[PDB]
Amino acid sequence: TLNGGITDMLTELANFEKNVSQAIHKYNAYRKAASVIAKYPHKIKSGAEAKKLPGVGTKIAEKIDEFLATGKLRKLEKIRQDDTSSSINFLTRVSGIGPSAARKFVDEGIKTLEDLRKNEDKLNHHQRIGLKYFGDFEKRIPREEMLQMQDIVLNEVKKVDSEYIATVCGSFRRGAESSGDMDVLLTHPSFTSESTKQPKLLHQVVEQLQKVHFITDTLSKGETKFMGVCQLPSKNDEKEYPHRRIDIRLIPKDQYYCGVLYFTGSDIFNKNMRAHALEKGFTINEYTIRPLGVTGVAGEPLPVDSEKDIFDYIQWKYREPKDRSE
DNA sequence: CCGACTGCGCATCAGC
DNA sequence: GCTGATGCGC
DNA sequence: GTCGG
Ligand SMILES: Nc1ncnc2c1ncn2[C@H]1C[C@H](O)[C@@H](COP(=O)(O)OP(=O)(O)[C@H](Cl)P(=O)(O)O)O1
Ligand SMILES: [Cl-]
Ligand SMILES: [Cl-]
Ligand SMILES: [Mg+2]
Ligand code: NA
Ligand code: NA
Ligand code: NA
Repeated sequence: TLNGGITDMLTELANFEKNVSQAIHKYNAYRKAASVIAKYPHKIKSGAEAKKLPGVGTKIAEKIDEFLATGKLRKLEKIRQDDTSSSINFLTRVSGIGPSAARKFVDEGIKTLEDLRKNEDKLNHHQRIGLKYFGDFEKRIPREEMLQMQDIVLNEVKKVDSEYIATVCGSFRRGAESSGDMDVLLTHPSFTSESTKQPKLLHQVVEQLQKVHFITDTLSKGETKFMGVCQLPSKNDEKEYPHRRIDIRLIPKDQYYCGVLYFTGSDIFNKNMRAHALEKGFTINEYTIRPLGVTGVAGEPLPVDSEKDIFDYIQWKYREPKDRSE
């Protein structure tokens, strides 16, 4: 990629501030800076040039000057040498371990992958499954496997009830050649903003996917969100596929377009789009777009009949999923 | 300068 | 138990 | 850490 050095540097700084400093705004600021530079269709030749971009200010511009001149950042060099920082950054790579638990473990002398395996009784359930599939969860998913996975999920959902609709979102819907996980949007005519005519709607789908050994583990589960682990079946003598993260989101069917807009992302595109909505006087979530009145209180849901309607409200030209990879 | 920074489900904990 | 805050991940 | 007002 065109400014890969700079965006990697900024991502490492973002990870440091979230994981180690526990400074969530610095984290979001670095990620915004990285995203706008990754977008920029010119090889950046100075910090001043990059400062022209929205979300690059004085401090990042100076870091960019250091990096272009020397190929590195002293601040990052030091972070990498610091044992406490390095240990906490590593521990947050386990799904379910964040900045707080990572620092808790390191304070206790639990600093390595071995230390976790030796201390499984100190992990909650999510962290336990994350440790178990730590290696698997580092591997990306080729689109060819996502297509197999899509085909399994959609057919099994159909066998539970043919009125379900399951839509694979995330990077897959944006056309990516590889995905980090599988995100499935689900709807059913019984569950709308106005009524829930049948419960267990998500449960029945999860149960059927466990029955056929597609879903292998559960990280968390509720009435509308499932987060867990799945695996493609392998053939005779074939090495097994890696285990994969899967998230299933049950959205009221009349709220499908806000739901699919949300679950298609990217996360930074969503953040940017919701920022713009506020500037235009609306608030967007995965259910509705609503105005902000005189008090900045969210009013009543606006009528939405397409993803593009959402764009129309905030005065953005429609962007196809493949152009939302920010 | 400096207040605001996207929005929310599920798990866990704390205080009653 | 419930409620609200926090942790974590999406 | 950045920025609109
Ligand atoms: N912090 C956030 N704020 C708003 N929307 C978010 C969000 N995080 C995620 N979403 C929305 C927007 C996301 O697109 C959707 C899925 O989240 P996933 O973490 O799986 O992101 P992806 O795009 O699929 C990644 Cl490129 P990969 O999974 O291939 O590694 O959820
Ligand atoms: Cl901060
Ligand atoms: Cl809502
Ligand atoms: Mg995803
Ligand atoms: Na700027
Ligand atoms: Na983690
Ligand atoms: Na996900």
